[PDB]
Order: sequence, then structure tokens, then C-alpha cells
Amino acid sequence: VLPEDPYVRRFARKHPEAKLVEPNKVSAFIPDPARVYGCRVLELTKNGISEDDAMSVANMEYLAERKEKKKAYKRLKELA
Amino acid sequence: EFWRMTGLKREEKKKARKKLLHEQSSLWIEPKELEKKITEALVDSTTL
Amino acid sequence: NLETNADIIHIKLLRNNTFVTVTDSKGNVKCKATSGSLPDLKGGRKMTSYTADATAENIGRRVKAMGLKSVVVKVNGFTHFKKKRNAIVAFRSGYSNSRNDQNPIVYIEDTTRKAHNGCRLPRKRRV
Amino acid sequence: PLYDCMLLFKPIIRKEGLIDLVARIGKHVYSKNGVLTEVKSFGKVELGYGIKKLDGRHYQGQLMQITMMATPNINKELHYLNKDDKLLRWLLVKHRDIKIG
Amino acid sequence: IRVKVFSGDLDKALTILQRKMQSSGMERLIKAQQTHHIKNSEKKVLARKNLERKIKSIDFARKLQSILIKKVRGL
Amino acid sequence: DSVKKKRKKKMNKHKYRKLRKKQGRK
Amino acid sequence: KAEITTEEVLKKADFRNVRFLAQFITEAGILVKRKQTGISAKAQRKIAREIKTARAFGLMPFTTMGTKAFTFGKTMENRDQDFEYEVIDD
Amino acid sequence: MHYMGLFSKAGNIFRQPRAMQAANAMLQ
Amino acid sequence: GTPKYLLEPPKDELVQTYFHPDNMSSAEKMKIELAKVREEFKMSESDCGSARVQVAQLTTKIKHLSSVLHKKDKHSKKGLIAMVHRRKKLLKYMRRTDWDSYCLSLSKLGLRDNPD
Amino acid sequence: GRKAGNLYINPKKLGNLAKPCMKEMVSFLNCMALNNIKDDKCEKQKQLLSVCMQGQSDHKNKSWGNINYHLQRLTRG
RNA sequence: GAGAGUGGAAUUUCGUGUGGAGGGGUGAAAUCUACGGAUCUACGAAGGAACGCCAAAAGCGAAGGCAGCUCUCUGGGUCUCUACCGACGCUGGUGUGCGAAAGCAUGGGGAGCGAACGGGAUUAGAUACCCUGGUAGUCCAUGCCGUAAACGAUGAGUGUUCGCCCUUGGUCUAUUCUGAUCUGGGGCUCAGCUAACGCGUUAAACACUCCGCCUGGGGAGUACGGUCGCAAGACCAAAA
Ligand SMILES: [K+]
Ligand SMILES: [K+]
Ligand SMILES: [K+]
Ligand SMILES: [K+]
Ligand SMILES: [K+]
Ligand SMILES: [K+]
Ligand SMILES: [Mg+2]
Ligand SMILES: [Mg+2]
Ligand SMILES: [Mg+2]
Ligand SMILES: [Mg+2]
Ligand SMILES: [Mg+2]
Ligand SMILES: [Mg+2]
Ligand SMILES: [Mg+2]
Ligand SMILES: [Mg+2]
Ligand SMILES: [Mg+2]
Ligand SMILES: [Mg+2]
Ligand SMILES: [Mg+2]
Ligand SMILES: [Mg+2]
Ligand SMILES: [Mg+2]
Ligand SMILES: [Mg+2]
Ligand SMILES: [Mg+2]
Repeated sequence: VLPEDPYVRRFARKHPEAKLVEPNKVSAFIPDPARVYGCRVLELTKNGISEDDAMSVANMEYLAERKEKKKAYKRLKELA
Repeated sequence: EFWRMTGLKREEKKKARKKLLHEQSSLWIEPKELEKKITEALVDSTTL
Repeated sequence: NLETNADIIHIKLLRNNTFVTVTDSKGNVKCKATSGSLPDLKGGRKMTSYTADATAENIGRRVKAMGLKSVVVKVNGFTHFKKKRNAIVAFRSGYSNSRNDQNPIVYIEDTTRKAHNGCRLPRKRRV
Repeated sequence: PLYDCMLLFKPIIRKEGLIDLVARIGKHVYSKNGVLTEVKSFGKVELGYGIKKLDGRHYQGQLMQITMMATPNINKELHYLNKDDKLLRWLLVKHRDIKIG
Repeated sequence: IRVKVFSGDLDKALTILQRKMQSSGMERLIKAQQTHHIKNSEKKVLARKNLERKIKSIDFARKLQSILIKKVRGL
Repeated sequence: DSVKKKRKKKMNKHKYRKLRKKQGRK
Repeated sequence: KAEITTEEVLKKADFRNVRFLAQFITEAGILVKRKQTGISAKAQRKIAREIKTARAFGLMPFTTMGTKAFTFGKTMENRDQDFEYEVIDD
Repeated sequence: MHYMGLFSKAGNIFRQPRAMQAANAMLQ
Repeated sequence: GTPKYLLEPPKDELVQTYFHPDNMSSAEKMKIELAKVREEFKMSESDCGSARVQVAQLTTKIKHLSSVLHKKDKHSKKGLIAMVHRRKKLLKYMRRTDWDSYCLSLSKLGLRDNPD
Repeated sequence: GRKAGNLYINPKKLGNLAKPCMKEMVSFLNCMALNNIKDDKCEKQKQLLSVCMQGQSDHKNKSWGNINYHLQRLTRG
């Protein structure tokens, strides 16, 4: 059991379609989105921030990153 | 102290049931208004 | 222009006999036939499928002969459904000779009821 | 205890006969130190089979329900409803926490 | 169970009546109807044998299903 | 105790029941 | 297929609720097995007990072999237009 | 168990292989 | 969202009638009576499981069951006999351990002394 | 019975032991029963029985009994 | 578990319409039953017994056993608790109680079934198996009896021992679908055990406590004696 596991399973209580990292089959040492979300929430809790605020800011940062890679892929398609 | 708290919660639940039953008793039937309430219950005609 | 009181063909399958009875809509018998009342079969066996088919065929011929154009078939018996299907098909095959004239049967119905654990059945035979 | 008295009347019984029987049971409950909390009518219902009485066979009925807080002896004391000609069926059940609609 | 005949089609109505006989469980109860008395001591033995043949049929169906599902998947 | 051994006791009991109903009836 | 849950049965099954209970009888009028609905054994026991009560109370049929199919709200009296037939099609 | 404990504080080394996920999809 | 009964005045005489012991089943009356007996015999204030409390409760149950049980009801009579033998075991424990509570129970419940 | 083991279905545990022209034969015999044992005026049943006989002549004795080998080879796989 | 009520299907009998030749039964027959009108068909009446489906490797009970539904009264069990109490426990000779079915006593009841028995057949014979009638009995009330392949052919209890799949009834956690922990009931199995078959956390495993019982077969669960029983018989139970 990992300390971040409840937060990883709380990320499973959301949008399930996130990444093709599991059948990518390139390496077993890069974390996926849910594990890094849970680690972010865990280290925020270890800082002393509130719990719900930790999930809110971690989800907002993830959504910002996903929109930024969406617009980056849009730039790739505009160059393509 | 834990036993006293348990007894207080049990007594509070019993008092809550008693208060609920005391509020609902405004629609119960006196003998002097029995046939009137039977008439109104027959007129109202709750569905099947 | 839509009629209600069709005649009823009662078919009763027993182990040892078959009873085909023609009534009106209210249960008044007009004609009937059993296994032993058929003019051809004489002794030996009555539990065959052929006897039940022949009884229904006989009644179908008689029902055409009295000009009945609409019937309701009610079947009853503790047998497989294939036996009752073959009995109904025989009736129509007697009313019409080879599937040519229109169907008189406007309704079919199975009426078989079990005891809800009623009386004790007889003792098993030791043969 | 709290009970539901189900009353299935014959469909030909008029309003006055229904009221008379319901009020007779109600005055019986009051005389045994009891409270009537609820009386309701389910209207006319269609039966699953034809209930056969000395009058004949009935395929309809009027359904009533009285909810009472009464003595434990009251189902035994209500056995006169077995000889009542306005009734098709009657049944006393312990009150349940189910919504009947 | 009553079935209407539509457009004089006897075979379709008979198929519908057979299907409603089978799917209502009434055919299974008619086939199970007995002609003689069976004691409870013999009902116990019959129930034991019926459970044994049900176990064998379930095992056989499981083996066929595992073979067919493993073969159809293309492995 | 097999059925074959039960049969010896069965016959002893039948003969004894027969003798007891013949003698003790009188 | 109608997915009925255990909690729905434990909330709804009563011999007064004939509209709900009519789902658990077949067209021959006999009680459906538990494995056809997937409810709990306790829920199936409650359904069987309430339908037996409603049968003895007259609201549900013991059997529909030889009669018309049971529907809630429809009469079970055998009437002339039960076996209504058409001759003008012939 | 020191090394497994260190490497469990990482990404996902507990990822099922393709054959196990295939059989789990087969069984359901 | 206001229910219908929260508009009319409540009826206090009907609530008093509702909670009358004539409207209670025999099991509820036994529960109330056994709680009273347990209050009468307790050693501490939260005491509900000492030997003399169990003896007094068993005596009350035994006296109720010996009067209400039908002669043909053998299955309940076996449980009544079990209650009798449990009370003997508890009295035997109290006779060697707490002689004062033993004499208390025998005097107040009217039981014989049978050390044999 | 058969020896217990593996999977085995019988080649004759299907519809195979029903030789044809049976209902045609009993219908033709029924027409002799009705029409006082004459071949006249119901030659349609005679023609159907004959055509069933040439249909049996066209048909041949075939049965797919190689299912057991396929089951045995799927067990080994 | 006991008491009090109540429901429908089916069988049998009876009645009333319609109808007319058989029905019933067998390997094949016959007795039987039917023109005084049967079987069959509709409606009705009476009565007794058993409760279809649910429904079963489910549930409950010490065992024997317990099945429609409602209500009354009532025995036991399970779960949870930062509640009580404080070794009050296990087993159990002699004893006491409960105890299928058949049987007995008294009074009711009697549809179906059916020892005995009558008849029809089979057979070399047939005191049988098959058919047709059918008494006691089977049911209720109150007593007696005290036995069964009363079987898991496995006494009761306690502690310990790798797991997997189901399932009854709870609780907790859940992260939307499942895990955990009790509780009984099943299937499979690592060990270990077993003459072998097999058993296997509900042991026939690793140990223990207490009781009952065995000591080659036959004679024999017989004789004698005592106690119990209205009887039928039961329990303890030899020797040559
Ligand atoms: K023996
Ligand atoms: K149990
Ligand atoms: K118990
Ligand atoms: K349980
Ligand atoms: K094994
Ligand atoms: K153990
Ligand atoms: Mg033989
Ligand atoms: Mg031995
Ligand atoms: Mg007896
Ligand atoms: Mg008598
Ligand atoms: Mg003779
Ligand atoms: Mg005989
Ligand atoms: Mg007889
Ligand atoms: Mg013995
Ligand atoms: Mg037994
Ligand atoms: Mg559970
Ligand atoms: Mg277990
Ligand atoms: Mg051994
Ligand atoms: Mg012992
Ligand atoms: Mg003896
Ligand atoms: Mg002696």
C-alpha cells in the first residue's frame, strides 16, 4: 500500500480517459497522471495545506497542463 | 462515562420518536368525528 | 360485424384415452368422440399418438359436415406439447382434407392445471 | 400494537353500509382503549379471480384501510367479520414501513 | 395461456403457444407431474441424482465455453 | 455389518417372532 | 430485461402493491425464480410471501391456466369479447 | 526489503503484463 | 415541503391513550418489567450482568413462562427448564462467593435454600 | 454405458433415427381407410409418397460424426 | 414451537342443462362401471386431506423433525459496543426429559390412499408381483408405547494447522464496484493421516479432557430373572 493510493483512487472517481501510457510499453518507471496527482496531493498535505484545497489545486494544475498540451498539439497540427 | 453517554443517546432517540408521534396526532380521529372522517376518506379516494 | 360466441373444441389427452368434445360458447355439448368410439380401431391399444390424431381428425370432419366456420381449440393434458400440437393439426387436417380451405381456428388455449399438492396418488406399480 | 385493518367490500355495497361497518369497527376499537390514526379508501379494485360467495361470484370490490393502535387481542375480537355479508375479505396485519400508493 | 390466430396461420400461433408454454415454466411443471406417489425418502434420492447430473452438465458447459472463447479470441 | 450378515439376523428374528406368536398366543 | 434491485424490492414488496408484484409472476400465473431477477434470497422470500398473501386476499390469481392473462387494473371475468374473432377477413 | 521498497517509491512498477490483462478481459 | 399534520393542533388525550399498557404487546411489557427488576437488584449503577441481577431476571421470566406456556408447547418448555438450571448455577455461585447477596436474593424473591 | 472421461457427444444423439416418408405412408394408409381401400381419387397422396421415395433415393446416408475429434484436439490445445 | 382464524387448485360424490355409447384397465385380458344415460361439457353444492410455483449442496431446531397466508403467545441463534460481571467452565455413571413411523386406549372424522379380505388374471402352482372393490389405519383431541439403515453407519467439548471458489445472515470500509471481518452451510485441495476406499479448518490432521462401547464366528440379542407396559412388547442380558 502506498500513502498516495487513496488520492490515486480518487482520481479514478473522475474522467477515466487520460493516457495511453499503460499500453505504451516503453518503460515501467515513468509515473502516470494519477500517481503524480496523488503524490502532489500527498506532499501538499505534508506541507500542511487543507485537503480539499489540495485536491482542487492539483486538479486545476492538471487541467491547465492538459489544455497546454492540447494547444501544443494544435500547433503541431497547424504545422502539419 | 461512556455508558452514561450511550444511555443519553438512547433516551434522546426515544424522545425524538415521542415528539414525532405527538406532532402526527393532530390528524388522528376522535370518536365524535369518526363518521365525518370516514365520509371524507371515501370522498378523497386514494388511487389503487 | 364481429362475432363473439364461437364454438369450442375441447381436447383432453389422458394416458389411456383421448376425449374430443364440441360445445357451444356456453358448454352445451353438440357432438363428441373418444378413442373407443372410432369405427375403425378395435381393441389392443388406445394410448398411441395416432389414436389421438385420428380422434381429432374425426371431429374435424364432423365439424365441417355441420358447417362450422369458426372454432376455439382448448387443449388439456399432462403430456408434452408436441402431442397437443399434433392433435390440433389433425383437427384442421380433417376439417379441410389437404390444407386448402381457410382456417376455422380463431383461438388456441392450453387449460392444464395441476393440483397444488392435493390428494395422495396411487402406489407405484412393480412390473 | 399498530395494525392495518384491510377491508374488501362487495362492489354492490353502498356508501352507508361501508360507513356503518367502518364505524362499528371503530367504536369497537375505542371501547378497548384504542386510537384510530388513519382511515382511507382505495376505491374500486379488480380482483385476481372471481371471489365466490353465497350471493354469487364477484370480480370487483371496494378496498378500505383502517390503521389502529389497539390491544393485542383485537384480531381475535374481530372474528365477527368472518360472518359479515358486506365483505369479500378482511385481513389484519402488523403495520409496515412501506409506502402503499 | 391463450393465443390468437392471425390471418389463418395455425403454425405461427402454435409456435407462439409452445414458446409461451416453455417460457412460463408451465411445460416444466407439466412434465414433472407424477402418476404415482413418491415418498419423501425417494424424493431425497431423486434430488441428489438431479444435482449430480446438473454438476456434470455445468462442468461440461464450462469446458466447452472455455475452449470456444479461448479459440475465438485468436490466441 | 453387510446385508449378507444382516440376513442371518433377519431370519433369526422372523423365526423368533413366528414362534412367539404361535406359543405365547395360547 | 427489467433490472430490479434488492433495495427496491425491500422498499416496495407488499400485498397491497399489486402493480409492483405483478412483475414476479409469469403468464401462467406462477412465481418467478430468484435467479431470473438476481435479487437477494431475503428479497425473494418477501416477494413470495406477499404474493401468497395477495392471492389469498383475492388481488392476484393463483393460476391463469384456463383464464385470461392477468394484468393489473383489468377484469378477470370471462366476457364475450375475450374470444372476439373476425370473419370479414375470410 | 530495502531495494523493492525504494523502487516502489517511483512510477508504476506494479503494472500487469499484456497476457494477464488479456486473460482478465477473457474471463469477463 | 410542510406536512399536513404540522398545521392542526396536536391531541394530547389520544397520545396518552396511545402509550397505554393495554396497547402494548406482552413482549414489550416483559422488557419494561425486566428493566425495572434489574434496576431493583443492581450492585453498581451500570450493573446489568451480575449474578443476583441475572437471578432476579430469570425468576421473573420463569414465573411468567410457567403461567403462559401451553402444555403441548414442548419446545418452549425446554427453554424454561434451561432457565431453571441457569438460575441454580448462578445461585450456587453466589452461595460460595457472596453470601449476603445470596440471602438477599432468597429473601426478596422467595426462593428455598438447596445447598445439596 | 460409455467410459467416463474427456468430452464425448453421441453421433446418434440428434435427429438421425427418423427415416423419411413416414407421415406420407400413414396419410396414404389413412386414405385407404377412408376411401374403402381404393387407389382412386386420392392419387395426390400416392404421388407425394412416391416423390418422397425418389427424394430418399436422391438423399444419401451422411452424418457429421467428426465432432469428437475436434473436441479432443481442442482439449489438447 | 403452541394456539386461534382464513384461502385456492385438484381428487371423490351429488345436483341441474346440453349430448348419446361407451368408460375404466392391461403385455394381453377380465372383474368393475354405463341406456335407471356413464365417461365427456358448463355451472353449482358438500366434504376431507395435502399445501403447486417460490424451492434449494438454501433456512430453522439438541435430536426426532419443521413448508399456503394472517394474528396472538413463546424458545433459541447471529452481529456491534471505549457497557456489566468476574472462572461463574467442560464432560457426565446412577437418574430425568424429549423422541419418525407403525401399534394401543377413549371420542370424533373419513375425500384420496390402503395392511387384512372379496373378486378378476398370470402361472406347473401363485396364499404374490398386475387389475378391480376395499376394512383397520393414515387425519383431529387426549393419554400410552419408547423403538428405526433414530445414518455423516463418524459421542460431546477445547486448542492449533497452506490456500482457492461459492453461498446464509450481519457489520465496517467503500470509491460505483468491490474489499475486510464475524456467522453458519457447501465444493475443491497443499500437508498430514488412512488396510484400502477416502478424510482434509464442519478432519478420519497435530494434541488434550470426560462419557459410552468392543475383544474370533455361530449358538444369540436367544434362555433365565428383575423392572416397566392395557397389550404389542421394551431395557439390562448369559451358558452348554
Ligand atoms: K437384519
Ligand atoms: K441451523
Ligand atoms: K439454536
Ligand atoms: K442464516
Ligand atoms: K478430495
Ligand atoms: K477446530
Ligand atoms: Mg425388474
Ligand atoms: Mg460394525
Ligand atoms: Mg402414528
Ligand atoms: Mg375411531
Ligand atoms: Mg387372488
Ligand atoms: Mg391391489
Ligand atoms: Mg380403491
Ligand atoms: Mg437399538
Ligand atoms: Mg432420519
Ligand atoms: Mg455476507
Ligand atoms: Mg467455512
Ligand atoms: Mg480409523
Ligand atoms: Mg456422551
Ligand atoms: Mg429388541
Ligand atoms: Mg423376560
